[PDB]
Amino acid sequence: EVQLVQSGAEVKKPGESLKISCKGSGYSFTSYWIGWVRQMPGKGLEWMGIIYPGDSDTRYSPSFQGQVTISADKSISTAYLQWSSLKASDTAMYYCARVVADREGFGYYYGMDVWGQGTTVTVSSASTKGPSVFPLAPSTAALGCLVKDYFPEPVTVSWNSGALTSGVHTFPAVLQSSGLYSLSSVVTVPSSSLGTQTYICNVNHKPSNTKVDKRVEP
Amino acid sequence: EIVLTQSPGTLSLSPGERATLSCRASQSVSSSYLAWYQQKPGQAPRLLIYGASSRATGIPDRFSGSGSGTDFTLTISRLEPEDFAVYYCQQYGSSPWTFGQGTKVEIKRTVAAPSVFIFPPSDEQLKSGTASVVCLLNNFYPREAKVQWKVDNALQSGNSQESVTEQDSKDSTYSLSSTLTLSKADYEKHKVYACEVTHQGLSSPVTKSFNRGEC
Repeated sequence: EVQLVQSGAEVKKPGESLKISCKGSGYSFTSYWIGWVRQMPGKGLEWMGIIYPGDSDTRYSPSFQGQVTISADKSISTAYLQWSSLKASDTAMYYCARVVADREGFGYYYGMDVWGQGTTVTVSSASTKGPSVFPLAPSTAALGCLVKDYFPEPVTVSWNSGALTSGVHTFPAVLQSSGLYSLSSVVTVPSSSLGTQTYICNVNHKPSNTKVDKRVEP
Repeated sequence: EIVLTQSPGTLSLSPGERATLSCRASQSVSSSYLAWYQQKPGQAPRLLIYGASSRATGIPDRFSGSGSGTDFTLTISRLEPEDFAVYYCQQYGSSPWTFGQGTKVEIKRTVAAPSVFIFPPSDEQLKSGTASVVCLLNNFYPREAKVQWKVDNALQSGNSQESVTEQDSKDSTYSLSSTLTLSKADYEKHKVYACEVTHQGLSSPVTKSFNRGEC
């Protein structure tokens, strides 16, 4: 299979250096150009530049020139993106993609057909912190959990150890001014089932090895 | 550089209907080198059309592309449930290679008003020094909804954050969560906590309030 496989999520503080990777499998990696695309949280796609790994011929966007370094280790079918000093604005999803071109050196191009799964880069002054889980007590009836002040993303939120799926709404997190994240997991249930059914939110935050099973009663 | 403008920003259509997405370049795209990509939330982009008119390997027949030099169109003759996503156009005939800003193709349904619920800060939170008041707008269409917070009938600003779910697989509605954060001191300084919701489905703005301490 023709694949592009990127490195795992990165959480860094401003000023720190970072080298994210992208490995090609199932095709001659030194016969294609590979492109780097940035996608900022909630935004569109931005072309950063291309590397031809066969000779490390690089081409940047004027917006990324002098901001990042694109490189390749052709021996291991791998391309890299490197920052000598990360900024908070570097927080985003980063994709690598294969540029289809002719193998004859005729200068024919056919878009980016094979993309990596992406690597999430988070740059913040904040250190790892577990969520503080609070109940959104019911008053049909709605109830939930406020998963407050955690870093970094993500938290996972289930209900009744996975039993309660119907009408369960887990909202995207919001970055507070404090630099710590907050989200809500809500569940609309019928007002009659309140007194007899147990409502527990299962919050997990792998980064701080925080596990919370909070009960939501009226 | 070649700027690409996609129109509309949001295209609201029904499954089975035809989608027609515009991409216009600020100058002629060299060798008609325009690609179209689909991006679904969470996923990585997927190449649909290359060279303005050529359908990518593995792409279904319903996806076609047209366009001369400055104007380019992506057509989806019949929308399938999986066809509802964001669509980016890209030029690669002149450096720098650029992208358009995306067109969200979402499912059009009839207008549905939100069911609004207000959650006071929990006792356990109040102990920490901060109070969070949560207003939830449930199962509404369209995505457009304005949530104002009023603390002792005073119109709040800069102390709330908003969050929206992705269109529901079943009823094609949206849900929204709004959090008004305040210090433990300012929470105990007021009585009325009201979240005012404005939507097309609502004939008049709905207000869900409570009195601090009072059940």
